[PDB]
Amino acid sequence: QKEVEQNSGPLSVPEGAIASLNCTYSFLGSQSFFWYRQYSGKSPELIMFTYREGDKEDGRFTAQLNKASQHVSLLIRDSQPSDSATYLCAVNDGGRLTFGDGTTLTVKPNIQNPDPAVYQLRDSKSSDKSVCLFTDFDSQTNVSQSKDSDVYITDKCVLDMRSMDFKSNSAVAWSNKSDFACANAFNNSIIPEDTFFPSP
Amino acid sequence: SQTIHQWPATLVQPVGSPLSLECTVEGTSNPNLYWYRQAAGRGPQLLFYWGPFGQISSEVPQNLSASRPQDRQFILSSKKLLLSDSGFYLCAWSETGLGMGGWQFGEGSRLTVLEDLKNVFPPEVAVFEPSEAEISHTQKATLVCLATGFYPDHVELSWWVNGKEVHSGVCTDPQPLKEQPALNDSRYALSSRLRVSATFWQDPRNHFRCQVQFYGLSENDEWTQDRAKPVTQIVSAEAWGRAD
Repeated sequence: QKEVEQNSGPLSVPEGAIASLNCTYSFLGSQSFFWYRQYSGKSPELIMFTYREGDKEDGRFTAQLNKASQHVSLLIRDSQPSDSATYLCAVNDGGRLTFGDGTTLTVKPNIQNPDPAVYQLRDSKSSDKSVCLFTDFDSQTNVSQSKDSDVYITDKCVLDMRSMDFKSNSAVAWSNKSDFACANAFNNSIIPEDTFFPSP
Repeated sequence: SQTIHQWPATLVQPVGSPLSLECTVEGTSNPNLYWYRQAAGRGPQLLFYWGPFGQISSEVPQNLSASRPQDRQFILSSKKLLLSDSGFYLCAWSETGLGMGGWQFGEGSRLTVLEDLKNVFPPEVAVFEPSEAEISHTQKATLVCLATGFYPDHVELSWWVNGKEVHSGVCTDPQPLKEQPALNDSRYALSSRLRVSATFWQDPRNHFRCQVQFYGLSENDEWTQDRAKPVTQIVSAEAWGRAD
């Protein structure tokens, strides 16, 4: 796709910061401009559209358009974890919308009272696997994947939309190996020195 | 108001089979109608754009056709699917009437075209009870659900507590991970967590269920293997609280 380009790497900001998405279009006679948001596994949702140069502000979002340089931007203020998505730019010419390839944005939640800990859950009798949960760490912690291809680790999950409870970070690691213990599950990840490891 | 709906949401079909995607819009007349196709990590590509002044089509050769049997019905078809047709299809509309309007997409259609239907596996589902160490240190109890060994990669996981679906305290992977990264046709896995208060977990009357909807084969698909036809189904696992 060359008529509409979003040539940017993946973006990331902490909760509450400002993020900015860029887009360039090729036809100067283009009439209107759009920003969509798209979550994993869903169709894109319309955020805003604009047809006038300058700024169009709507809540925490501002669409900026310069028809001389042919640039469109979306400014997101006071970013929220729920703003984490792929953002798409689209341009309308005679009714034909042309989309860019998108740019990902991740907004890290602010964990006010961290309590990094690694726990061992137990199967409900019908599996054979054992599961380890690394939870309550603050967002400045990155969970790497395991070197052992027989141990699986899911770094980050997405808080359900209708969730009324706060969000905390967690990673799950599992394996069917006898020598698999939670004490080493996350050895390839850099975890806080103060991580709580209960001793069974 | 105006809305737009498309179906089926997710399809799993064998190569050489026919395709038929539906799209309807409500609340407007003489709308512009569009079909797009979107690849992973890319933006939607225009397949068809129909309106009052004609049909506009993608410059790249497609194995698809569009039809409009009614003002507000748009259909995407194929007489014979190719492996290369797998993707995420999107229907959209825009107002032709005075002023702007619309530019909204339907929910989308996830199409997975398979060369061999014996590669399809429903998920195994297991629930893991909270750690007593978590309960002590935090007064919270996190249950974990693991859906493993399925193919293709689309399932929908929900948690149910005492007959009602819950959303609070639920965190689910946005997409499944490959159990065999280096292998092409790898099966998949998905995890979720449900965190509740220690006090709630410790009542043995409380009944928790992890439920996973899997989309696979339909009744008309042929099947002769011993294992159960891997049809579209729900697989779940459950747990009850414990006093300890």
